[PDB]
Amino acid sequence: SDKTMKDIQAEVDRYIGQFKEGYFSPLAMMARLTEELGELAREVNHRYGEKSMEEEIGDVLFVLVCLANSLDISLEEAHDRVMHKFNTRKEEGKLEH
Amino acid sequence: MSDKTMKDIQAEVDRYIGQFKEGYFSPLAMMARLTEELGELAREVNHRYGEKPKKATEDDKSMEEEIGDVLFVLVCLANSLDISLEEAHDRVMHKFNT
Amino acid sequence: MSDKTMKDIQAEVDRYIGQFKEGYFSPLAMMARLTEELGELAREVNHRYGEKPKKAKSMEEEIGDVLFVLVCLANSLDISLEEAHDRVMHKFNTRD
Amino acid sequence: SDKTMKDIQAEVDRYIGQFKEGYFSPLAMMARLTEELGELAREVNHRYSMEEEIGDVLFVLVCLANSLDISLEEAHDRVMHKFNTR
Ligand code: NA
Ligand code: NA
Ligand code: NA
Ligand code: NA
Repeated sequence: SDKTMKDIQAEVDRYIGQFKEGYFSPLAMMARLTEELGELAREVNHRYGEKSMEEEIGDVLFVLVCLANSLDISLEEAHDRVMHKFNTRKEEGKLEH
Repeated sequence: MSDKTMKDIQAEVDRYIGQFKEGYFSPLAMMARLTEELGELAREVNHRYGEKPKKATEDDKSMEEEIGDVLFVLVCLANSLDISLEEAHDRVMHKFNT
Repeated sequence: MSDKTMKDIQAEVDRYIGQFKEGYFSPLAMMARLTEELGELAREVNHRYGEKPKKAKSMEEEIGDVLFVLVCLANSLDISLEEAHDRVMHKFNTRD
Repeated sequence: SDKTMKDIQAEVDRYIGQFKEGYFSPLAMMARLTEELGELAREVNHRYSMEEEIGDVLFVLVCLANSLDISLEEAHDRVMHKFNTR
């Protein structure tokens, strides 16, 4: 009933893989993150500094999953890591938006 | 038998934050918190696949911890606003390959 | 001889701000505003020099938006951007 | 001796000019900013040298401009003009 983190990754990989262009390179992917993080940063100041929030959040989560798959990293396993610690043209852009 | 669900990850975080009297951060504080960990993630990739000098240290789990931190903070910002990441995910996967 | 100094760019801005008379933004609100323009700049860079074209803007302007907000924060916190600079340039050159 | 924006840019150009690598390509430069933005963000959270963490973001920002022949002065004027005109 509730998606396994590993599946959200799979889903996002199905999508990107359909363009037969692979994922954005790490540095490009970073720009993507800063980008969406800037749009999310706008809405948060909009609503708390004077279903948009949900979408501006998903947008970052998307990029974050992309970057994860792009480096063959399990977002789940990465989450466990962090938790453990606390307890102790060349542009194929036709591919995303 | 079974792996971790996105809902459980959000819940896990909330049970963790819930044992602190302070609780969650405000949206604007949480935001600065997020761009902080992003910068570290950025610093790392610039070293591993970027143009800063290649580390001496052999391949580790640095990239995962640096990504796990952004994911953490993002989850924190999501719980604090009663937002379901699983559901937010379906959004993009809808407006995209509609 | 008439090139705009740094000390007066902050000055020209402080003057523009003292019009609205509602003060500069709070450091955290200001920070949010900064990352907003930065990712806006990121959007262009990824378009003109990256691998992701933009939808729906001069490169020069996007940098200016960031320089503006950067200055605003610097001013609100009574900071000399010029001094800040030389401090930085000193770390790079001093102590070998 | 009081510094003009161009001068500052030039001074920075001379530093980067000392080494072979030169300026980082735009996407690498973009990540430098994001890196120094995180650190500045940390201080502003922790408090609300601020002069140091702000100087860093200003340094990288200048580098990017130098590597793309952008005059920060002209940039600052276009952005100022926008605020004025309407
Ligand atoms: Na967005
Ligand atoms: Na990090
Ligand atoms: Na901008
Ligand atoms: Na910094």
